[PDB]
Amino acid sequence: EKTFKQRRTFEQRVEDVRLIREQHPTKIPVIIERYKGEKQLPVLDKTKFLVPDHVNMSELIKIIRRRLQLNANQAFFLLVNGHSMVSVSTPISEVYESEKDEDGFLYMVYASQET
Amino acid sequence: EDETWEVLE
Repeated sequence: EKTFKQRRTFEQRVEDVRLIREQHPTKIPVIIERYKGEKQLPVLDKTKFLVPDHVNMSELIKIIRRRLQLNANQAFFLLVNGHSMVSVSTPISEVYESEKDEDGFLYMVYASQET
Repeated sequence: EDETWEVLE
């Protein structure tokens, strides 16, 4: 199936970010998708997410692991620009400004093997 | 098509 960037045009994505940030100024707009070809981890039902500004990557990883109903022992990586974040205590509002895409979304992919 | 958002907290 097509990725989010392939299902929505660039100009549609830009406009959506502008409008959703007006409506929810304390939330960060995040696209979360399963890594291409990943089979151990399941698919999320939705693609577009709103994350409160204060949530850090450690907390977000916990949230997503719970949403996927993962076992505590199994590997899981949340990749922002193809790599795991090591500064897991910084709030996502700060991650957003450094790592957002050209379209204004913050893109994440999750995988089960070597980040 | 699905334009909705899920809130993560």
